[PDB]
Amino acid sequence: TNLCPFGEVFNATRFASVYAWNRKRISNCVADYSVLYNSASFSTFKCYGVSPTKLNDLCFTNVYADSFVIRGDEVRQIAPGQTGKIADYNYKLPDDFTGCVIAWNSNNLDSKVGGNYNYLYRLFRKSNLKPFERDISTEIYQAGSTPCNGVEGFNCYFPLQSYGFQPTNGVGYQPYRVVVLSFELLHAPATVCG
Amino acid sequence: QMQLVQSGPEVKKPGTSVKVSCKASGFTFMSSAVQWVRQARGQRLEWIGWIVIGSGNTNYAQKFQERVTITRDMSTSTAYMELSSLRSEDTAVYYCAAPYCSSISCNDGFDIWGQGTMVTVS
Amino acid sequence: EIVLTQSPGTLSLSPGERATLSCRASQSVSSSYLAWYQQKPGQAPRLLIYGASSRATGIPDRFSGSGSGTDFTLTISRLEPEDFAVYYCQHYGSSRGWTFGQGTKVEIK
Ligand SMILES: *[C@@H]1O[C@H](CO)[C@@H](O)[C@H](O)[C@H]1NC(C)=O
Repeated sequence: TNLCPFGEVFNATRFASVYAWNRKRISNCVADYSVLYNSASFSTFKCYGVSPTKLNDLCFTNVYADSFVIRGDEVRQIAPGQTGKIADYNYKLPDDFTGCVIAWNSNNLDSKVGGNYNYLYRLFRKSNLKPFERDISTEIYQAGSTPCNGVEGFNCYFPLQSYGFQPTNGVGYQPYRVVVLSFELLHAPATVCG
Repeated sequence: QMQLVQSGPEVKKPGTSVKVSCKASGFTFMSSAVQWVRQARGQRLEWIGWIVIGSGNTNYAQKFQERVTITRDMSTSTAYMELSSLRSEDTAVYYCAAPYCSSISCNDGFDIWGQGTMVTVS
Repeated sequence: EIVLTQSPGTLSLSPGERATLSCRASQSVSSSYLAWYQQKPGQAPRLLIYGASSRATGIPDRFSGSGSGTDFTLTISRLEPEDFAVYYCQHYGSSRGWTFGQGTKVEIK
């Protein structure tokens, strides 16, 4: 009856760039979502799945925690049916998605005096992502009829772009640590309960 | 019909700055980089620098290094350029230019140019 | 930086006459990005050829680019009265480029 290691995600000392979310599997443990819900530390706690007050009593075969950092305004893009630079080129939720999205204001930790440029996001892609698709390639993006020779310069862009995160940024431009909890029921006995 | 619309003529004193705008219409601004060039009367075109839209990459020609700044406002689909420490030598017509296509940025050339902005320093 | 040189600086041709403009790189310029432009006084430059080998959309068949390596040219099969203009070329390169050549002027003879 070991407690699920949520501290390995929410209390983590390092977070992934939005172009490459760091997924961790949660299994064979006792979940507690009420501690997150009632911490009142989160700027947002919203669900598209079962309401969080009932979610704790519902068992699942697999739970995934995907951790990453985005601008506070970008948080609105993380929902089923949404479009935008993050929703289409970095990560996408399915229309049938069950789960919750939790956001926390990290400006006190992720900001740096010279600015924090260690977080990247994908700016270019040939087509929209499939739900839960992840792409870590760094190949140069072609933006024209002329074949790209793989050398960055003109209509040959590095697909990733750094964030301009700074301590003086307005709230919409401040970094937020965001965790998305995905839930599924496979044809197996449940291993995660609360 | 694709258009680029630039701010009208402006006169500045030497040692002061000037700001020039260029607004896109009929085209997704995010689909392409915008570049700037100037032409003094009777002279050949001289490249200043460029900005990749949505990337913030603003590398400049060495001749204008730390003498020009290029920015963009995504909400107005408008490119901006500023010059500092102006000299009477800088009197010229300044132009913005871009590629034009729809969803795929297919054209590698510069299909659309603005009407140009006259800047006089004296 | 890539420096381009063009010749003749001034040309004099009759209407209906075939015309050629030439450009040469100061150094072994990479690939082919020598796009060509046309300009009239009081007006912005307009794209004719991109890739030094392909016509821009809406460009008449008489215009065509050519050449390779350091040596690039622009040709017009026959000059129209409308075609008398100042011409330029630009090298997009791998960035840190986009230098323009000195350009050429074509006058009516
Ligand atoms: C993170 O650690 C603190 C103690 O340092 C604890 O109070 C808090 O509940 C932890 N957060 C989570 C999500 O476990």
